[PDB]
Amino acid sequence: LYFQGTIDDLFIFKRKLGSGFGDVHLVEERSSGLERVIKTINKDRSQVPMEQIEAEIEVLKSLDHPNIIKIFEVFEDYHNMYIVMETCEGGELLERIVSAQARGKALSEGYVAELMKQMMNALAYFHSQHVVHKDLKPENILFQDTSPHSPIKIIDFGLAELFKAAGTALYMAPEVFKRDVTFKCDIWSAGVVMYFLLTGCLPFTGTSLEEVQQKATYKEPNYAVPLTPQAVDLLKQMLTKDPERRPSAAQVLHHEWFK
Amino acid sequence: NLYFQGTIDDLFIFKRKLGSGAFGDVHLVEERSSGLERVIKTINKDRSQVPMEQIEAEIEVLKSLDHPNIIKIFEVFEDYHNMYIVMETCEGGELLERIVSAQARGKALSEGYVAELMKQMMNALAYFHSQHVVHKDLKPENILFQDTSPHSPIKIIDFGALYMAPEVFKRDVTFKCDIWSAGVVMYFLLTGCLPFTGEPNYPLTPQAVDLLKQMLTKDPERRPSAAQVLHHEWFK
Amino acid sequence: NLYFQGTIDDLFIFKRKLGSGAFGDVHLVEERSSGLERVIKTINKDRSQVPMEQIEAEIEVLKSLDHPNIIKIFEVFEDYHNMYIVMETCEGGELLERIVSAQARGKALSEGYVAELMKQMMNALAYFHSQHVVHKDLKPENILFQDTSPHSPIKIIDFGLAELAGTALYMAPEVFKRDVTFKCDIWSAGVVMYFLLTGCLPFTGTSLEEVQQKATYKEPNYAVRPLTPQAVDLLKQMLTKDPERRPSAAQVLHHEWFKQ
Amino acid sequence: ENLYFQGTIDDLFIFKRKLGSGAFGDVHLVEERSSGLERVIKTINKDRSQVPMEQIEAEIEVLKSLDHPNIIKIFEVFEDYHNMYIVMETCEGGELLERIVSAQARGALSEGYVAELMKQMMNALAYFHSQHVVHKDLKPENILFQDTSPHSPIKIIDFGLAELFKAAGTALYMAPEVFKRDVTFKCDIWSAGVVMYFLLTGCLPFTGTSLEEVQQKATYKEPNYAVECRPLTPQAVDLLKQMLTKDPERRPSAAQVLHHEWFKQA
Amino acid sequence: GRENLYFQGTIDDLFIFKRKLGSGAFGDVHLVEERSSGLERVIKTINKDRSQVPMEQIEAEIEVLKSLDHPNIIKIFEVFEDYHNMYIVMETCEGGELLERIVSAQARGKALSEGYVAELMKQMMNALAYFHSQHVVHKDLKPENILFQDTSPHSPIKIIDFGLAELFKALYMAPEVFKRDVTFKCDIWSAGVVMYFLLTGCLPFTGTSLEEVQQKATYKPLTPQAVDLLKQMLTKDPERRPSAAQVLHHEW
Amino acid sequence: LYFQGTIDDLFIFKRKLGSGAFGDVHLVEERSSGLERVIKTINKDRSQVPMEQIEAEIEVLKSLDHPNIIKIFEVFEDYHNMYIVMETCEGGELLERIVSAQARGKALSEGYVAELMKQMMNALAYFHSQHVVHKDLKPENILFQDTSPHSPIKIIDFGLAELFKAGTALYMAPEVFKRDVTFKCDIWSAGVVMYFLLTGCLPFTGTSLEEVQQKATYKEPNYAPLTPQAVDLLKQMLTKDPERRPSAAQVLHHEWFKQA
Ligand SMILES: Nc1ncnc2c1ncn2[C@@H]1O[C@@H](COP(=O)(O)OP(=O)(O)NP(=O)(O)O)[C@@H](O)[C@H]1O
Ligand SMILES: Nc1ncnc2c1ncn2[C@@H]1O[C@@H](COP(=O)(O)OP(=O)(O)NP(=O)(O)O)[C@@H](O)[C@H]1O
Ligand SMILES: Nc1ncnc2c1ncn2[C@@H]1O[C@@H](COP(=O)(O)OP(=O)(O)NP(=O)(O)O)[C@@H](O)[C@H]1O
Ligand SMILES: Nc1ncnc2c1ncn2[C@@H]1O[C@@H](COP(=O)(O)OP(=O)(O)NP(=O)(O)O)[C@@H](O)[C@H]1O
Ligand SMILES: Nc1ncnc2c1ncn2[C@@H]1O[C@@H](COP(=O)(O)OP(=O)(O)NP(=O)(O)O)[C@@H](O)[C@H]1O
Ligand SMILES: Nc1ncnc2c1ncn2[C@@H]1O[C@@H](COP(=O)(O)OP(=O)(O)NP(=O)(O)O)[C@@H](O)[C@H]1O
Ligand SMILES: [Ca+2]
Ligand SMILES: [Ca+2]
Ligand SMILES: [Ca+2]
Ligand SMILES: [Mg+2]
Ligand SMILES: [Mg+2]
Ligand SMILES: [Mg+2]
Ligand SMILES: [Mg+2]
Ligand SMILES: [Mg+2]
Ligand SMILES: [Mg+2]
Repeated sequence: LYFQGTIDDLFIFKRKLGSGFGDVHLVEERSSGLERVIKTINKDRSQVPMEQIEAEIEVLKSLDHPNIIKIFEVFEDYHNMYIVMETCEGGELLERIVSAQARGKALSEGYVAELMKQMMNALAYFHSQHVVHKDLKPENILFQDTSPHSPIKIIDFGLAELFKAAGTALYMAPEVFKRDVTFKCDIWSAGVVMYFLLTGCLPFTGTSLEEVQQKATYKEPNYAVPLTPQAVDLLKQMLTKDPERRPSAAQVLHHEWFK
Repeated sequence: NLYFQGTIDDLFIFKRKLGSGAFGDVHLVEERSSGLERVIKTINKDRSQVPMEQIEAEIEVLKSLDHPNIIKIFEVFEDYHNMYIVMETCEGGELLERIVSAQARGKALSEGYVAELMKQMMNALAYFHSQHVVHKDLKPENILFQDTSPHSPIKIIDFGALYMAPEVFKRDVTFKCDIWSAGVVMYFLLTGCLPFTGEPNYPLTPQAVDLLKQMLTKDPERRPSAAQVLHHEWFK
Repeated sequence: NLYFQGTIDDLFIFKRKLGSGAFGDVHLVEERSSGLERVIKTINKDRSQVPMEQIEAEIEVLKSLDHPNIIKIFEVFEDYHNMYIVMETCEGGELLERIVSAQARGKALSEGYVAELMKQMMNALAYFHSQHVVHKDLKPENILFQDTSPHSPIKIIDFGLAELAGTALYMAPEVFKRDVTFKCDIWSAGVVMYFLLTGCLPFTGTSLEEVQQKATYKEPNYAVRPLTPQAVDLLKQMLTKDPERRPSAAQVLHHEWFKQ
Repeated sequence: ENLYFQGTIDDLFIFKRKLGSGAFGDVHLVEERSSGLERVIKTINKDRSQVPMEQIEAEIEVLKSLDHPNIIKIFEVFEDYHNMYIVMETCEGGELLERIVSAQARGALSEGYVAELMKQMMNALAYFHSQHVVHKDLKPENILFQDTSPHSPIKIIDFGLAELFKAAGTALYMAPEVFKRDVTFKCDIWSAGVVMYFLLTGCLPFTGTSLEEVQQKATYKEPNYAVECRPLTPQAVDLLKQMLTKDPERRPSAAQVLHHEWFKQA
Repeated sequence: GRENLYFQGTIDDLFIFKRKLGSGAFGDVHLVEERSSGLERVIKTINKDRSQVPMEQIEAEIEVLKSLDHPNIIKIFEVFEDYHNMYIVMETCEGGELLERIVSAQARGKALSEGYVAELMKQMMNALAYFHSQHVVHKDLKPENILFQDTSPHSPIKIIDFGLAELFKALYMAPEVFKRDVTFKCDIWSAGVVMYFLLTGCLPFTGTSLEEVQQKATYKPLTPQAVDLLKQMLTKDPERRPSAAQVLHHEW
Repeated sequence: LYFQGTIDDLFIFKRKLGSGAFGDVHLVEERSSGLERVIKTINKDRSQVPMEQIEAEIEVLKSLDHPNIIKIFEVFEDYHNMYIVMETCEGGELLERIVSAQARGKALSEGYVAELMKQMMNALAYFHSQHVVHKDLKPENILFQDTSPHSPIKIIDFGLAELFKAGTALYMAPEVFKRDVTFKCDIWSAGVVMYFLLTGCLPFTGTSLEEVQQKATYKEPNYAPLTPQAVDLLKQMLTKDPERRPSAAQVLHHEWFKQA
């Protein structure tokens, strides 16, 4: 199906939200006047054939879940692809964590449990659809609105391996460093988010990429510097260095901590 | 040109067939993204007698028609077999149904009511003429009410023998052709019947019968433009 | 009082003339600030035959009429030339069309349906009579439907302003003698009711004199279109020649007819 | 685990206007005091119950579960001591009959237009038959338009409750076998057939001065096709004959009707 | 079953329970979606097995709370009830707790305007004057029990969480409350404590124990006329403490 | 054009948002529509110039139609006051975004500031072409439409101070002190805002008005983690000589907007 015109005739590109590989834009649809977000994928950097990319995006679009970002339409011209998505208005999960440490307080186990409930439900769903996110972190989790009880929405599903420092590895499972990419790395990254939400600290910090990865590979994270036992138990489960013994998304949901 | 990942059925839910023309269907549709109601005129490329370039350029200009009394064309899509014109929904519907209504109910339409409808029609005509477009096929069934309200605006649809000017039979199709057709519409709206059935028999006010003679003047060259028609005293 | 920096044109976009009376014209408008549709009654102050203070007073009372069956007036503006009454818009249209359409289809309006209309009408009357307003010109052309649904509520429009056949078919006998009281509205409503249920006006003639004298002395035909005895009773009550003995709107509402 | 609202229906709903008095109880235009969204409520008196109230709730729950663009949406059902209140969406169209009568006045509804209504109708029937529901009372007065647009979709209302609660118009649409108390999903096909006939001809296929006259005509008489179906295509008449087949066993299902050539023609 | 209106189905047929917002002393609080409208609501579940009083008094007390129709009180639409629970269905607030704006201010380093706190106190005192004329004592006025309707800087407030603790089973407690004297004046005291907190960023009677705060509350940069109102509202004897309508008439 | 009642007949005054030298600001509900608005009340008695000049400056402000300028719907007037009726912004002042960043010790990215500056300079280009000098640009006179991170900005509070009757001095161009007021002073103020947004500091601080003036007139700001191109634009926008200071349209063409 071809459209008579270009993206500019379909959308008013209002502002650049970011860039990677390709820009992210706040957008208005010309026909309905409805606000959207467009992620532009420059097909230039495609170091893998577009057939495996067209398919991988096709399945991300099929992801229908209240805590996964909604993609409406995917458009393509000669140079680049345009992923048209719903707009989130409540900012990144990172802002809620940063505002917590700045205000000199903590996030409740109850509030965090509820947030993890939405997150793991999303992970359970897209893992069923055989998707691995590969880049889960607070800046890739958005609030739909600005209310305290705003639901969560996972964005920026990882496609980087198909386009080829210290801060990047902070959420990376130890096995990923050996190029073993499995859905179980999502569980690890989710667990790091959880640790971060509950303590205000990251479990494996460092001045370099190597420090982070060696620390995450061999050291158990500090638990002392104020969590409940059932919270720690689930964390110790989600942060098991060995992917084989790390639980799936469905089994995390069945933990005592969500009670 | 821009490619979409999927088909016309991936963008639209086709609800009901409103009609079938000589070169395609007209459907009530729902846009899946927004849940918004549109109508799609499907054009069968098979029935094209002229290279696609000419038919494509003719449509793109129509898409550009932005006037409160012309149908809004939102977007146009294409596959191997069809073109798809996505337009706004009118809930009125046909102006014909207003004539047929008064026709059966005895009384005729107010001169003041018809004056307002002609004003909208001519304002629309003057606009698309300045954009270098001839409609070719104006008739009460190609004019829709936007809603079910008694005071609803009209919207001209279906841009392309009872409404045909004498010039058109000799292949002389020009911007004046629409004026004749509109003059025939105005006659039908005021009298209750068509002017040339099978020179016209005429009751109406003096200032009104003067306009019908002007608009339905048999020579295209002497026929007034829509812009000058709107300057007539019958509107005042 | 307040002044606006501009004109009614800076404030409203006049879309279409809906009609034209003796006092002025009626327009479908759009408010520039909201894009919201209104209808404006323009009143040419030239045609005032009474001091303009009394006209401002009546219109002010009309604006305060807040009821689900009386047209809502939002604001009144005025030029050196005109008064501008800013009203909500009905998608309607007139009640007359509902009657006319029934004659064409040959299908008489059910009492159950007319009961509901009369219930809304009489409620509106009970309310605006409560506020010392006499409409003076009730008839099917002056009652609009809010929307196009079979069950649309009604809105009474065009409260009378005679301070600046046809209407005569709905006129109370005592109005011809220049006795205007809230009772004349009850009469008009009765004529509406009769018209609704029978598809006929009760007092018909070829002259204004013929109509007036029939209204004053003739008893209407109650057997045309079979009416229930309770409907007939109420009609007779509402169409009683003597205003002093004609019931109030509040009283009409308590009739046994509105129980079926 | 019975749930109760603290108050009465009157605390929950303002009753604005009586729409009418149905075969089982009144119908009202209604406003929710909370929202305050418009609804219509059907009030059925439990006095009239012919079966245990537990069983009526079960059968009403099945009707509530019916989710289709051409089936009236029931939001909630409440009860007090005397009444059951069915809370449903408001249609603004209103009755299919009104459109038939208007065509009879103007001179009749075109085959193309009626083809689209029947599509929506039979789709709805295929759906609710698959949910094991028999309507039993299909007729133009029991089919509503959502709005007054020429192209408004329809909504089937007033599903029959005759076996739950204790007319002359319904007789005109009633299949031969239901007179003999054999009531299956095929009786809805007949009724839809009678509606189709009426939409296309402006005439009912079977008329009489008495109930018995109507019954026997429906049972044995072939409709006056030659006189009444003059403007109709042969494939339309073929489908009418199929839907108005006397023996229900040979009558087609809603699914099969939907495969008829008439729908594929125009 | 107390002659209430019967619903065909359960609370799950009416509502999608989306998110748990908190766990109270005798029930939960949920973010909820009404199935029929798709409208968002908040439900307070009350566990009936936790009551220490006949269920009639509970229903009657919630009844008048439901009758509270004011721009600065939380709107209750309906109350439902099964065998185990009551479900208080209320409107959704989206701006968070008043406590947030106080915690956020002291962290940034600045203090809130007199003008801002006055307008907020005006909305609050208007709400009290209203529900006092309806013979309701809140009993638990505090920054976490006052929400902003929306997230705008000029958002109105809604009072939530009217006290009900006594029917079941210190910083804002009036002195007479420690001695079982529960009166509408105690809301006035609480309101005064919130105001002091809004204007200073400190709680007027701060301690680390009940007996520590109870004794200090019993005997212990803001403009003069602001302190004048604070002193009136924080009068130890409820008899000499002004009403809500009286506080409104203050020059501040 | 005259309105029937008074200002309280068409607006409900909900909340007082602030107070100025020549009036107040209120959050308001419109009675007809129920729509939220903001009303700026101008006290007429506090005027220093003829009333006609104020009427006229306000008129052209209302003509300002731009996605990044506060929309004025209408202006009303009684004997005591003028009433500017505006759209509502929900996102708070821009100053709050800067104050919040200093509290988190973090810095507003150049990419975020570039977009913000793009919108602002676009608004400046527009209203400068309409012969309007704002005269009082600063982060408290820039509001966010909504509370979302990516909310557009709306400039409010176009200066009128010299038509009536230090911290505004912090954004005041050197030539404004010498009573030379042109569109160039807006560029300076826009530069000061950009400086504030990028560094978390104001370029010229003073314990008194005299210190701020002299610093702004003769002293260079401390430019030392900004990119060379940011410093280049700041230096240009903060050029002492207005003659050599770039226009808003010129500023839009700068390289800094291209890279971020
Ligand atoms: N659907 C959306 N709705 C609202 N905001 C969004 C949406 N998607 C992304 N954003 C925001 O826009 C983003 C801009 O930067 P970002 O998305 O990090 O760049 P990127 O293209 O992911 N490259 P990198 O930084 O290498 O990951 C973040 O600020 C998101 O919060
Ligand atoms: N934009 C629109 N909104 C609503 N209805 C429309 C629109 N465009 C067309 N229609 C309706 O759909 C049409 C059906 O097809 P159309 O061909 O236009 O009519 P027709 O009587 O079939 N004439 P033809 O097909 O040329 O013989 C008419 O019923 C119109 O009223
Ligand atoms: N609020 C309204 N909404 C929609 N239509 C309206 C409204 N008020 C009036 N109208 C219509 O406009 C009217 C035109 O005037 P009409 O009443 O026909 O002539 P008149 O009564 O003799 N004198 P006047 O109406 O005062 O000009 C009728 O068409 C009404 O149906
Ligand atoms: N969901 C709905 N929305 C709108 N209207 C409805 C709805 N359900 C029913 N109605 C209307 O209310 C019905 C009233 O039932 P009906 O059996 O006609 O009562 P009645 O007054 O006895 N009429 P009749 O039987 O002709 O004498 C019909 O008029 C429907 O058009
Ligand atoms: N109407 C409402 N809209 C939005 N949020 C609400 C509403 N009512 C309550 N909340 C939030 O839900 C609450 C969670 O429960 P909370 O009020 O903290 O405990 P509680 O149930 O009152 N008992 P306690 O723990 O003793 O305070 C707080 O987060 C409120 O901000
Ligand atoms: N259109 C608007 N929408 C939302 N808030 C607004 C709007 N206009 C002004 N405000 C707010 O109201 C203001 C309070 O008054 P303020 O703007 O300080 O008065 P002023 O006219 O600037 N006089 P001064 O501050 O003494 O120079 C600020 O808090 C703004 O954030
Ligand atoms: Ca689209
Ligand atoms: Ca207004
Ligand atoms: Ca409800
Ligand atoms: Mg990202
Ligand atoms: Mg056509
Ligand atoms: Mg009139
Ligand atoms: Mg029925
Ligand atoms: Mg609480
Ligand atoms: Mg200011």
